[PDB]
Amino acid sequence: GAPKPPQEPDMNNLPENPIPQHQAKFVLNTIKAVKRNREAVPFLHPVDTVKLNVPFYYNYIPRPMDLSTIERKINLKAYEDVSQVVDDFNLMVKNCKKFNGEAAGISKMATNIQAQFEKLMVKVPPKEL
Ligand SMILES: O=C1c2ccccc2Sc2cc(-c3noc(-c4cnccn4)n3)ccc2N1C1CC1
Ligand SMILES: O=C1c2ccccc2Sc2cc(-c3noc(-c4cnccn4)n3)ccc2N1C1CC1
Ligand code: NI
Ligand code: NI
Repeated sequence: GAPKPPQEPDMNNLPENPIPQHQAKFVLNTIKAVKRNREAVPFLHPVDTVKLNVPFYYNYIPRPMDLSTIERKINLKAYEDVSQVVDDFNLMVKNCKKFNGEAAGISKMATNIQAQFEKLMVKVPPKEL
């Protein structure tokens, strides 16, 4: 099957102007809140295709994503905008639905934590200032 993509973030391609700290603190706390959701447990760590016996996972999913990667990218200043945090969360969810199917129980878990994430993000402070 397709090989495992490199871990994010690319430490040689970090942005010159990352998310401002007041937004970075908020999205970090937002991800940590989602990580405490019981529905988030299977999303805490990258898919391990050996443990799960899916040799063709990366053929479906060329850009895997998980909550720990989002947290790491926030901490390592890899994001330029909070829209990219939203994008990565949506990518994690879309990956799950693409590989497992929309009707799978794991995809309902993904939808549930996406709904929590979206509700929490209502209160993100604006970028300017
Ligand atoms: O995409 C998948 C995926 C990919 C291939 C096959 C199934 C799944 S579903 C899935 C399950 C897990 C998992 N972690 O632990 C256990 C477990 C299961 N029973 C007993 C003990 N532990 N399952 C982690 C990630 C995960 N995800 C990612 C969308 C989350
Ligand atoms: O038989 C199966 C089985 C049944 C159906 C589909 C796949 C598998 S393979 C399999 C994986 C898991 C699992 N535990 O943690 C994770 C994980 C994966 N990535 C990230 C984080 N965590 N996967 C547990 C039990 C397990 N087993 C039992 C033989 C062990
Ligand atoms: Ni292979
Ligand atoms: Ni704004």
